Amino acid sequence: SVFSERTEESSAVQYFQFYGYLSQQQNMMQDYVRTGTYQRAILQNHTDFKDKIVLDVGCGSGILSFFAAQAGARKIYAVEASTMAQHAEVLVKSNNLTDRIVVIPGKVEEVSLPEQVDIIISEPMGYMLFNERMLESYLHAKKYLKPSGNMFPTIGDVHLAPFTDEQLYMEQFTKANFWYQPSFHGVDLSALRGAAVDEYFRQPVVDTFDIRILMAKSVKYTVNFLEAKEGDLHRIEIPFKFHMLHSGLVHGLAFWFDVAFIGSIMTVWLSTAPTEPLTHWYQVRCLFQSPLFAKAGDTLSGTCLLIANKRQSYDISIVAQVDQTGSKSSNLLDLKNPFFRY
Amino acid sequence: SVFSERTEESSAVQYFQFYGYLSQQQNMMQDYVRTGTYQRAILQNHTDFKDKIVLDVGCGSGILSFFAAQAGARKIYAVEASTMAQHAEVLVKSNNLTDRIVVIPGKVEEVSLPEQVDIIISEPMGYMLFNERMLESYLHAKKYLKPSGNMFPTIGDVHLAPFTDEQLYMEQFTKANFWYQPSFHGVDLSALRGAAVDEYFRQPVVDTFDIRILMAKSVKYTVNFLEAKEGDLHRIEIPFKFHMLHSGLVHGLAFWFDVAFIGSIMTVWLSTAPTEPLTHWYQVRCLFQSPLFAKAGDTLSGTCLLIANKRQSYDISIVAQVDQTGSKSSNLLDLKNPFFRY
Ligand SMILES: C[C@H](N)C(=O)NCc1cccc(N2NC(C(F)(F)F)=C/C2=C2\NN=C(c3cccc4[nH]ccc34)O2)c1
Ligand SMILES: C[C@H](N)C(=O)NCc1cccc(N2NC(C(F)(F)F)=C/C2=C2\NN=C(c3cccc4[nH]ccc34)O2)c1
Ligand SMILES: Nc1ncnc2c1ncn2[C@@H]1O[C@H](CSCC[C@H](N)C(=O)O)[C@@H](O)[C@H]1O
Ligand SMILES: Nc1ncnc2c1ncn2[C@@H]1O[C@H](CSCC[C@H](N)C(=O)O)[C@@H](O)[C@H]1O
Ligand SMILES: [Cl-]
Ligand SMILES: [Cl-]
Repeated sequence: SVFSERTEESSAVQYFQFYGYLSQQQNMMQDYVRTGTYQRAILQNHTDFKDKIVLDVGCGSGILSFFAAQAGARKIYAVEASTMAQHAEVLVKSNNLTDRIVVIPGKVEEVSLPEQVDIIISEPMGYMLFNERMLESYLHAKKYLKPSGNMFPTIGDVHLAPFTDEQLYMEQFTKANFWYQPSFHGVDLSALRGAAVDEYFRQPVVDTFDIRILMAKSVKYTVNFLEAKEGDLHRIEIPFKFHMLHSGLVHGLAFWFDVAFIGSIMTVWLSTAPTEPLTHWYQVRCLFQSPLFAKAGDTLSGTCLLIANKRQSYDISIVAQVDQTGSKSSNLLDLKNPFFRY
Repeated sequence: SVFSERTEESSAVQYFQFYGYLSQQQNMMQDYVRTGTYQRAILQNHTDFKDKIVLDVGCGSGILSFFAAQAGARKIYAVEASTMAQHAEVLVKSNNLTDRIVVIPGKVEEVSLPEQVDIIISEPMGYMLFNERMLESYLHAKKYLKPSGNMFPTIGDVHLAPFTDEQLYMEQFTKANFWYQPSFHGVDLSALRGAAVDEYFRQPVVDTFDIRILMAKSVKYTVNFLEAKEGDLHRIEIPFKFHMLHSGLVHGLAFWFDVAFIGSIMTVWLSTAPTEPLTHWYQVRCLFQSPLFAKAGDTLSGTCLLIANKRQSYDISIVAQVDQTGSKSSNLLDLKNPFFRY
């Protein structure tokens, strides 16, 4: 509904087909930091689950609902829109938990729950936190949340920071410059070079990297899942003013995210920062086609603007300038089509 | 509309969007054997192009049309359905060939040509030759071909041969056994192990391999583009009898393809065989659900049946038996969702 509204079928069909593969559920489950942190966040806040009713938004294999079960929940509604829902039902049976975990096929925007829930859990985070637009589904699900019900995760921080990394910049530039060739098999491609450069630099780069390449402390943008509304994520405007710690070419901004589970007994954090062990999300870098030259001490300022689209992703706009010189850089990146360098 | 009749809308949007990326055109152009052989086939049969009218079905960057121009063609209509058509137009301008190459946006099934052509050129071949179902477009284009006009390529051969590769087979289970564990964070996953096995076996494997895994001489299935009709590719039945040159466990069938340009001056071949240098098509392997033991001398017989679907691909059905023992196997595979092992 709300879902069909914001989503083209050519997208929502391809999307849920992807999460119908066991191997893709496996990719997430295998991420030990992710899965192990969720289990610990849930088991260590057992009072948040003991005898409670819970909703698992996008249960996939069902793994998070089993954690809720382990922690004493009385009833768990496990909503899943892809065919994976059937495999989850199989696991519920084979694990003898039919009396507590109830699989409900369909989009959380479109199904009905027999009752309101004390707590919603989900693992909706995408690359750069926001990709896939599933955070909106998670927020949407709050229509089933009892007053003063809890959200696991409770908040999310996106971090961005300027980086230098010229091996990357040049590896992407060299790819583009195939289209600079004046005589490919006798044919001059060079008029497209600009188009080429644009296309390659529109791809955010997903992989990890040494923290040494960061040139200033990260700026933080926070979403409070207890408080935000779906619509807060349609247009995300992240202003930044970095205070440069090193001089050098700025080749772009790197992004990563943390979420926190604020339970009654303790807060637990899941981080995908480059200072932390690798997760299946790696990190994300948006390159500038034309890097900015900065001296330690300069401030680099501008805006990262994320505009949600109907492909369950975002068009990313990044404008940055070195205040001291007036050197500007503007970029547009298409989060739907990442470059997996790893 | 012949095109839209046989194609799910979603599939076509994703399909043509893919070919709108310069980097994907580049993947084909960079394939030196592919591109180099096309140029040579065209330039060395220059009498087939000199002062002729040509149609380039799915011109992409336009590269093949420039080869027709280099060979003296008087007029070339370059048809292209993705947004790549715009970049091709830019190239035609920047190369000062607007008088000779005419880019026509749209599907070859849906556009109009001002005149009939002497020769159609195309590079429509997909994985396993037939993937993408673009050969039908190429055949469909013949409605513009003058009587006794030529097709470049003129014919295509698909080869299949039994292979033994014990590691590739067992790998399927090694992976699926991820699910065969009784307490994954406290959850017994084993009920899904079969599903995960079936999932991996439905994917054709794309990569190359050493020619020593092959256990018999290939069997050939030929399409004559001068003669075939679109409809001949809706249901492709390929019978096979292999005489086994080596004893061992057959784990599947390997596929590759060659096409021949039969020109007035000479016939030129493009081969993607494993005995030849690698191309961007690699080769394709379909595993048997369970291996079949054969002695050198025995015969392995059966049918590979390719059934086109509305996702611009095929459902692959393979049945095989060793005649001497009556041992038999079958597999069903989705050619639309290949596993890229390389
Ligand atoms: C929302 C959910 N909580 C979540 O974690 N979202 C992201 C997500 C979901 C499912 C799988 C993965 N992946 N993990 C890995 C591995 F190899 F590193 F293990 C690769 C991978 C791909 N492969 N292909 C993709 C991919 C490509 C393009 C757009 C995409 N949108 C979502 C995944 C994805 O990820 C990532
Ligand atoms: C029709 C045309 N003549 C033709 O050659 N068709 C096949 C084709 C067309 C365009 C690009 C490619 N590719 N080349 C490479 C490289 F890295 F090895 F260079 C990868 C690749 C992918 N990447 N992803 C795919 C892919 C995946 C799943 C379904 C698909 N259907 C078509 C391509 C494709 O190919 C292959
Ligand atoms: N609107 C929506 N309704 C229901 N499920 C959705 C949804 N959007 C995404 N999903 C599902 O949510 C899952 C995201 S990945 C998380 C899977 C699992 N909970 C785990 O933590 O391992 C996928 O299974 C996906 O198909
Ligand atoms: N029905 C159809 N009508 C027109 N173009 C089509 C088509 N089906 C596929 N194509 C186009 O055909 C191309 C196949 S790849 C070949 C591109 C270029 N001729 C080369 O040889 O490098 C793609 O650009 C694709 O979008
Ligand atoms: Cl996807
Ligand atoms: Cl595609």
